[PDB]
Amino acid sequence: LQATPASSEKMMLRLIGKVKPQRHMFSFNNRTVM
Amino acid sequence: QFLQWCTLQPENCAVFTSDNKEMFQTESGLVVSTYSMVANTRNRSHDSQKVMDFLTGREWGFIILDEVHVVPAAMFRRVVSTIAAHAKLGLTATLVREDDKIGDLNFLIGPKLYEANWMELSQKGHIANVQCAEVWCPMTAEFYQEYLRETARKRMLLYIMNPTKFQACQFLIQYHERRGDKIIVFSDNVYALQEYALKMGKPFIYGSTPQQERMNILQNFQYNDQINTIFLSKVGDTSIDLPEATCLIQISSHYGSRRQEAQRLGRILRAKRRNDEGFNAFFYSLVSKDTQEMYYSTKRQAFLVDQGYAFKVITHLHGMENIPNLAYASPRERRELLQEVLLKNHPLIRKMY
Amino acid sequence: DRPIDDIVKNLLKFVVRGFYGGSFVLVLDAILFHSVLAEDDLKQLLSINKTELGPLIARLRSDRLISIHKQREYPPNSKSVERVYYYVKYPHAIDAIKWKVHQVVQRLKDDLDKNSEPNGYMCPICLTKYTQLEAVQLLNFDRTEFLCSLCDEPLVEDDSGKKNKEKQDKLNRLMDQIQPIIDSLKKIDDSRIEENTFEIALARLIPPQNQSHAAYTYNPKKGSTMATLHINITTASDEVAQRELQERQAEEKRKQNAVPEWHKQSTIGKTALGREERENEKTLNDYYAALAKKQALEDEFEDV
Amino acid sequence: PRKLQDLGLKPASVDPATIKRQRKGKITNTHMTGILKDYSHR
Ligand SMILES: [Zn+2]
Repeated sequence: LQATPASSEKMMLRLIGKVKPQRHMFSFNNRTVM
Repeated sequence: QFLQWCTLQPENCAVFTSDNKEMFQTESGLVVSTYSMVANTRNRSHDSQKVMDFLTGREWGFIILDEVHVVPAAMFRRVVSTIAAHAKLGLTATLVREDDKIGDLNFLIGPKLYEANWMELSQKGHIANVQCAEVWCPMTAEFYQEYLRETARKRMLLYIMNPTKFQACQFLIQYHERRGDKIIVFSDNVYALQEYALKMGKPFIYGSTPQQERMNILQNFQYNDQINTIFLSKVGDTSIDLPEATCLIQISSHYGSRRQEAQRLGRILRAKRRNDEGFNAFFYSLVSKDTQEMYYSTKRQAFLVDQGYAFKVITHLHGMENIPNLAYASPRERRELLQEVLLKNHPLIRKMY
Repeated sequence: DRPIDDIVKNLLKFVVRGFYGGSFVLVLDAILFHSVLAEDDLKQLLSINKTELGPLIARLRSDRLISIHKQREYPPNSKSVERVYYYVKYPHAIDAIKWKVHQVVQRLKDDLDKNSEPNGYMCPICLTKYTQLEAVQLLNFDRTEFLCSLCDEPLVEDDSGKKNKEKQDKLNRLMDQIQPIIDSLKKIDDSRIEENTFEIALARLIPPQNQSHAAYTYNPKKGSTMATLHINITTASDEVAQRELQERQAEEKRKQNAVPEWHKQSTIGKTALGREERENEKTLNDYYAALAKKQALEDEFEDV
Repeated sequence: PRKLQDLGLKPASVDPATIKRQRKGKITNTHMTGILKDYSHR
């Protein structure tokens, strides 16, 4: 899993799977929910 | 100290320095300063003159004289005369001086109150058990021949720059870095300090160094683990803030000064590992054999052996034969070092210029 | 989620269904469902006109029911039109509702007070009011009729004052219908209301459509002054291994705290420094078997 | 809010925002430049 900090303007989550690895690429609109 | 270990509100406390000159509005409080301002015979500023006049005109009941060994000096002897105080307290760690004027402290402060038993404090875990050792460094023939033909001022730099002491210091650094010991290497000669920093590759601090650089080196010593050896000049001998260390290497010193030995040894007396069982602090004094280092170090260790410490001699180090890095092993490099030491000693016209 | 949030949603729904028209109910329910909404979101969800939402948004802003946020963001096409976000300020909304209902009932009480006096006298030719206090000096010497100063016309009695019971019945019919409002504010005033804003309303948003032109992420500006749990399972065999590790850090700590060889020993005596049972157990098991037979877009990342 | 308490009706709102609210110097260790790390905190 890959996350963004509070200093980032665009906040974004990355999920990398295991065996080509699958990538899921998620945008949440609130900091607390994220 | 006055803010944390005692219940003193900051309005009773004032600082009389160059940067800080405010003075307390209460009828009685605390002012902390250095001997240099009050005893200054030069022309002082108007604010400092007002502070000095207030100190002279206000009757003080008690004075704390930290590091009382500088009191019997030339102008500091007057700090008990310009300031009127009933009770005078002298607190220091080095009650020794080379001149007889140290024996005049009884005329300045009073009778000697209490002498601390250093073995009693060390065996109870209050201070670290320092292992006072003296590593002997023999002379090469050409260096010692050059030592016998020159004056004493060049002789000092000549016996400091012996390659045997370089090898011994490098081996001691290599040995004590593997053990996780924090190492401070003291040497008063600034050119010696620079040569050691160039040859070994460790940070060096002297008097005219930038202060931000000094703090950066200090926190790199305290926190960063790939720097465990710091080289310092006489600045670290005085009462300045230094990080905690367990190993000290004394390369050179300002002649036979007994005060400087205890001043340097008190840096490692406040080690963090004092609560650990079997911990022994390390204090090595690198000396050049058959030279005036022997005389000066024997004079210097007199106060420490009077306190009780035993300086064990070390003439052989196991690891010189199979050392990885050999400093000045080749004879030509030793000679090159030898001649290096010998060679050491109108608003419009303004644009036209 | 919060029962108090459901309660204040019921407050807003009931007041807009009672004192406002159907389109106001539609926009207020749209804002209550999806917490933060822009103008294009309303125009997509409700198929509403700008001229149709004009009076609605104006009335709901004048009554402090819908809060407007004037944030503009930076889309990838950079066409930063000044989108307005419609959300709800729950303490402001409940304060506005309470103030409005209190002012309505106080104005009705004042109307009842001004209806409590006697009727008075009207002049219909000049259409002029006359109270009982000021009609005293307009009588004739005949002592028969109230004569006006201007029209010199026989005055007639007002029908006001006799409508006192009608206004009382109006108060009765208002008060029992507003009883759910009072009962709900009894629970609201006994509870704690958090002050929400656009950032707070962003935490509970519902997406209105798939592709929203307005970005809901807040863009701050400079100069605006307006953990893990891991377990170790050992099958009663590796305890000796952990004790071997423990004694190994013990012995390396004692080695690193040991005195050096030149300290514990004098170095002056040396030179100066310078430059098979498997078949057995198988036959055993065979014997026991025989015996038993016998007896039986990319950004920067951190790993979290 | 400051008159709702005067009218006896207890407000359920906090007071809104309209109510008053709150060098570089020389380096001498030039032969080891870049190996020292900055430490701005303990
Ligand atoms: Zn009329």
